[PDB]
Amino acid sequence: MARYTGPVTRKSRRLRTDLVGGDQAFEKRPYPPGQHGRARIKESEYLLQLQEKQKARFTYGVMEKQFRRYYEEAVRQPGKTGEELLKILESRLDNVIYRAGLARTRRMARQLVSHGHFNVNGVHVNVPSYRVSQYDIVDVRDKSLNTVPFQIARETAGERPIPSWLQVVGERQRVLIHQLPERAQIDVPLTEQLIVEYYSK
Amino acid sequence: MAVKIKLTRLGKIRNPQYRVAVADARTRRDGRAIEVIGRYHPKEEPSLIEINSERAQYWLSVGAQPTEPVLKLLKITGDWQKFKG
Amino acid sequence: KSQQKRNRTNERARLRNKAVKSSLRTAVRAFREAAHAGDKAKAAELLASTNRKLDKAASKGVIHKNQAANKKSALAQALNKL
RNA sequence: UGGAGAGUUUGAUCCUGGCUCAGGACGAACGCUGGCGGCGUGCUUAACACAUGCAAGUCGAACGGAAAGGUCUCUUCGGAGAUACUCGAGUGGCGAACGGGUGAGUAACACGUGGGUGAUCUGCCCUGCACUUCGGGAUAAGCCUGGGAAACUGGGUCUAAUACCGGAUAGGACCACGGGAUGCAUGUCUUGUGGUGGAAAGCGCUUUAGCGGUGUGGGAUGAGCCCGCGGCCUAUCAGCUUGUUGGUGGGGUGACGGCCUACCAAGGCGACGACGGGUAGCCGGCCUGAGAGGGUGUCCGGCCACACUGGGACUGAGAUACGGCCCAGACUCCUACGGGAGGCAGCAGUGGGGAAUAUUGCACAAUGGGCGCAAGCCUGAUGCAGCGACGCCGCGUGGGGGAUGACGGCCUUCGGGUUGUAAACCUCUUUCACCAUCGACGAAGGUCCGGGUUCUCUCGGAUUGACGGUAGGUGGAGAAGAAGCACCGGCCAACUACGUGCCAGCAGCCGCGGUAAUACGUAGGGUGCGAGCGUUGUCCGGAAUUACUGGGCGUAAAGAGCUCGUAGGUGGUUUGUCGCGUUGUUCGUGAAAUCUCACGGCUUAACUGUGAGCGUGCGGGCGAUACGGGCAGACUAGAGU
Repeated sequence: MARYTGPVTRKSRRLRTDLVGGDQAFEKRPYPPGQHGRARIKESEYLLQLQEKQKARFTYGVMEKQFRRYYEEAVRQPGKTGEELLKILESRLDNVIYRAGLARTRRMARQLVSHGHFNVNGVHVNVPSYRVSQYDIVDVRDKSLNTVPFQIARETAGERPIPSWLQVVGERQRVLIHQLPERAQIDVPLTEQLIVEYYSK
Repeated sequence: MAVKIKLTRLGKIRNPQYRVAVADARTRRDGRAIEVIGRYHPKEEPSLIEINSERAQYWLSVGAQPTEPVLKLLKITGDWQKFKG
Repeated sequence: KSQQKRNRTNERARLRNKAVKSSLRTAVRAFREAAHAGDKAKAAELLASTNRKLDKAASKGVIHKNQAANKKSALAQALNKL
């Protein structure tokens, strides 16, 4: 029920891809996760699908117990369950901020949000997982001025193209969601069906 | 054993609401109300009233006896006064 | 506990009630005896006292009047028979 | 917009068919560790016994009355005058039968669902009507007084009343006769005839603002009675039944009723499971499952029963009634030993039991209930708090830079790799902990003010928020201050070595270890989850291995040794019929909460809230009649002669 809080290379290499990166584009290393990772490995649907689930887990930084809640919701909803999962995950506050490029890393984005640097329409929120709907405008905390990661972050906002379903003012960074967060239509770096099937077995 | 109108505390601990209902005095706070006629909240709007104000005249015509706060709600709606008029 | 008044007053109530009831049944016995002997006129007088006794008690709350109805109606019919 | 499988018999294969595992759930115990909040739950075992304190008291606007405080007066100056606000105690009135708890017993009376309830009741509420009068006597209290250790009690004095009692001064209504309108649903409305009763009161006060009081009409509520259908196992229980079965009459009952009861008749149930045994509170619902179904029915909510055990009854509108009596019985206790008292399966608490389940917590603010004109009083229910990661939801336990390929470890073909840019180091931020500080919503009521005669509706102020410095809010300090647990041969993500050497020891199934263990012990590495993680136990599924959906019986276990024939099942062509079944429609029903969906609110979530849906289902009413079914009837091939 809490943050991973550890090195990224252990999972990006385990899943054989740089999930995020950070300041470095990628470690510029091979594909052996650890000690004996250089040896070939036999595959399974369980191994494979599991790895994909982990890719979402660490891409967004959410633990399993909550993920299954989102899964339940997606199953409840009509439409392709995987697509529903991604959209639900896109309503996450930390996700839209990260996609707005207002922090070096996603971890940095979540820390700022978790400490209230980015409030909402009228509340000093501190929830990474808050579901952000249409017209759910982010209010940049007034106390967050005269610090680094909003001015310098604004100056470096170009690193994360603004999702097409929303518009960030920049001048006020009023992350205004216009349409539903159809990330399924944009920048999906992993599978969804394998995960959907995985939680059925 | 006479029919009265009580305010039933329902919901979560510190932000409950009151279901408005006709009930015999010999029932528990959350019994099988004869019929529920609206609701009330003590928070948000000052004395938030959400009353149908349709059957109150009937049940009062039968002789239902409301309690103190119920009288206040009826007066705010004017149903007590309009009924008695 | 300090509610023995409930008991004491129950004693008074039941005492007077059953005393009354015994007196009623006594009168009934006399009426039925009048039916057996055939003294209809006497039975009528006793029926009048019964009317001024039975319902009198019922008005004092001894019964819910159903017993008065069964007794007076049935026995009046019994008297109509004899 | 809703279902996955694998391993596992043989030298090998394929079938059949058993075991096990992989998931989820739990009113959860245990292990290791352990930060916080929010939301919820917390004897599942001995319906075993129990200390403590507390759980139902109220009304002076019913009366008598003055044992207190206080008042006023008196006045001994430390005693009086009930004068009285008040009021011990007391009579009378309400309730005390609700509320709270538990689920032993109960096998269907109950429960659920749905119908009936025409001779079923229904005080306190609303409402129309009428009454709303005349009287007596006693008595508790009090005083004197007896008894006993006490418990507790006798006698004598003394007193009123919305108490008791007797007069009608209602005649709706009760009874009978007769009649009228109108029933088959064992009959409702209404008139006359004869009989025929009942209360009620008076009150204090705002000194008449108010409180009232009686019989009725009908409402409304709640309850009772009966009934269809449905909801465990057992046939290694098949004969059960004279109060049983039926009637007459009578009583009794709120009431029909062998409920009771005199007489008479001889029936009644039953293999479309009698009698009996075992097991069990039932349901909305909880969990599982794709669902059909299964399991379960713990919290919450409704219903039913029980209250040391058993029995019976009163009062009463209404009792099995925890805090009421009486008897019996058990078990504790007291005693002057004579004789008496008690019942936590109510809150908390103790002991016992057991693997195990909480504070002798604060208060009645709101809510809830009762009395009272009201103020006010009570309220261990509800409302708040405390303990356990006891369980759900949610956030942290830092980010950026960061190959030194640090130290170090392990392995090494010992050149090297890996741990690992992770750490160290530079830098920025601080949710939450800590400190300081402001301090809510939840709140309306009560007093008072003004408007308001009384009412009404309202101004302002006061007070009242227990939980409360509450939370929330503001500021400060600095990465400071907070990560562990299980597993790692396969099944099944998850390994290299050391040590070890059929021993020790591991294991859910196959199984490993007989000196080179990827299965044991250790290090290291990795995986999974994460202040939780693992184990055990239990239910479901997976299991189409009880198979309606949805399985089999040539040899896989299974076709009675064969035939007959009863109940039961089933039954050709067909006219017309009934429309029972079924279908369609409509009304009611199917409570709420819970569940689905959609909105909305607690900073999100959980949660709560709104609404719709769901509520698969019954009765009533409405159309058709296909098919089935029944009746009436026909033909003929079926079958038979």
